[PDB]
Amino acid sequence: LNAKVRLLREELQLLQEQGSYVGEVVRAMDKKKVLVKVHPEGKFVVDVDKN
Amino acid sequence: DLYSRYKKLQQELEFLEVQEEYIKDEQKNLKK
Amino acid sequence: DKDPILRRSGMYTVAMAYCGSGNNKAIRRLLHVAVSDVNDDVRRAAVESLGFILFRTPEQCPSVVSLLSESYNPHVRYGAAMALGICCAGTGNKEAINLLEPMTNDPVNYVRQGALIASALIMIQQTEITCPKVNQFRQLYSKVINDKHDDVMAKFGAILAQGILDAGGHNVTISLQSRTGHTHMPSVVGVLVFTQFWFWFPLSHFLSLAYTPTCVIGLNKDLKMPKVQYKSNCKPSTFAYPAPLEPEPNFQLLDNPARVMPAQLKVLTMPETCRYQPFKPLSIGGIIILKD
Amino acid sequence: PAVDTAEQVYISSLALLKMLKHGRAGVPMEVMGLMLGEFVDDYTVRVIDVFAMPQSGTGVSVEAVDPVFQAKMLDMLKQTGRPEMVVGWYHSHPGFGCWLSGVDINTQQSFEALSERAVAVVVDPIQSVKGKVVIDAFRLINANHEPRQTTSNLGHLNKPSIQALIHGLNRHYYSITINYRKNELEQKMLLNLHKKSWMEGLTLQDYSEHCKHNESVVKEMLELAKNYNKAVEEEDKMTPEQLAIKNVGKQDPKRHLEEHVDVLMTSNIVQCLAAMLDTVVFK
Ligand SMILES: [Zn+2]
Repeated sequence: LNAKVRLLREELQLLQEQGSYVGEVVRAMDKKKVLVKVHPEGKFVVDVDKN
Repeated sequence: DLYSRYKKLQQELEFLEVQEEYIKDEQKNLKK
Repeated sequence: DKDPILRRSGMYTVAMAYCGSGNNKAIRRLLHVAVSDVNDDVRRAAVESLGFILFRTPEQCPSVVSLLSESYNPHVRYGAAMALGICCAGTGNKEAINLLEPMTNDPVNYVRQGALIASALIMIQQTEITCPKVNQFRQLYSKVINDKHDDVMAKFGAILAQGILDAGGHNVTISLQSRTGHTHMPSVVGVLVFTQFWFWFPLSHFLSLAYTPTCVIGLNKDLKMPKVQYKSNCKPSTFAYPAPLEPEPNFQLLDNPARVMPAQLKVLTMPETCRYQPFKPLSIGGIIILKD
Repeated sequence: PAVDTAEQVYISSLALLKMLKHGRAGVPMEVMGLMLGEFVDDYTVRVIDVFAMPQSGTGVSVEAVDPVFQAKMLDMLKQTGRPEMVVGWYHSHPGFGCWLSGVDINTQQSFEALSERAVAVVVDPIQSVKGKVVIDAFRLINANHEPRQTTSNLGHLNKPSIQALIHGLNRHYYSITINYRKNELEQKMLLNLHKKSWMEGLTLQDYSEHCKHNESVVKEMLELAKNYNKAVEEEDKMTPEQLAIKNVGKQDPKRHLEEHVDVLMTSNIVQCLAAMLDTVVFK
């Protein structure tokens, strides 16, 4: 119960963090970069997180 | 020795009862 | 009463009344207030008072304050920190240090402050051999004090912790009970009025009362210092000053007056070659009158 | 020469309710008013009442239209037992959080010039919810060092919000803790507000309607039990991760059964006990 309450108390400031775009991967390339189509915008050559 | 063990067990039992009551109250108030 | 400050005074009077009595009624009332009240200051005082109530059985305070320390209310977490500190002052409790270590990096600055001060209170005078985390906590205090992007209250707690860990030089310990088993009123009052520094910093100068020298002093028939040398059947490294910051002997000698720790009391002995003898056993400690 | 961080602004229940009601009434605008109170000591600024003033403006600004009203109101309150004089001003920021803008800072500068310790209170109606009210108190920092002296931990317990920090907190103005000290009669009235009439407690409930509700809920529980039987057969042919997303967009028979059980038990127990109590009390 205490964990539930604590999570619901920090969730207010956890919910103001910016979302993340959802894109479609075209093909991996280069050192560690990727080519992604972020609809409705154009494509990007983005990095990849270490994980 | 045996008297000390017996009285220590009695004190432990009383402490366990106190803790049980406190935890039940804490759960009831955590719901609120 | 309806005033939160009056309820807080109620918690404090419970503590002072049932100081060192292990009273189940008082513990029940304190825990009820801690888990029920509407005012966080009252909750904090209620959790804190448990240390005064249970300071004679340090092994039990963790058993009641662990869950409160791991709580959703930072005020109750700070109360648990200070309760452990008061309960296990001058004791180096492994369980207390283990409970306090996770809280030293809590999200809340004043929770960190309370954790640091409680850790210092518990580990006063303790060496590497006696407690295996004193050096770690010393480095933690230095790191917090040196970091330039840390909370000011966390820095306050770290500085106070440095001060408390090395008190009176290194020749003083905090113990709410005398060596004979009586409640030390000056120390109880000092620790209470020091805990009341959340509201007034100048009151921090009350742990001076709680400070109690750790010394075995000899005396002559005329109450004057004799130049005796006591023996401690312990290794030189253990029970020794940490260090001046920039074949192990199995026996050491200490000169009257001697800086002898409460744990060292059990081992201190007098060499029979010397003409002076200790009237009451040296294990008791304190001012001892030496017969000849 | 200090202005300490343990200073607090005591807002009465009446003042808080008036502020919130006026702010909510003026949802798109920054409706505003004056705060009456006393400067007790250097650690208290008691706010005992607030009164709105005739004002007009757009959604980008609001200004007062007559000072004669303010003077006359102060006099006519003193005549009835409120000799307190203005200690600050309050205005509402509807959804922008709590902070001061440039015009707000200019108004607070005028108030500071009049009285040194005057404060500004920003109440945001729409972001306020039942449990919590979003409200803060402010004062300015001169062109200098530290604005205040800390002789306690009381000041550093609020974790200033990112929006206020962006808009100028701790740089052009500093916050003051708000406290809600109450008197015995205020406490008693607030507690008594929700108390219902005694007869309502003993009043029974139409037995036809009660039986109809029981019948409806039992009929629903029948289908819920069918679905519960179906669901229990699952939870073994389910990935440990798939179980969580299994109950997304689909009914949960166990949860609904528990809720219906709770409601039925409460209603029936209450009705039976009330019936017996009435049976004895009324002859
Ligand atoms: Zn504004």
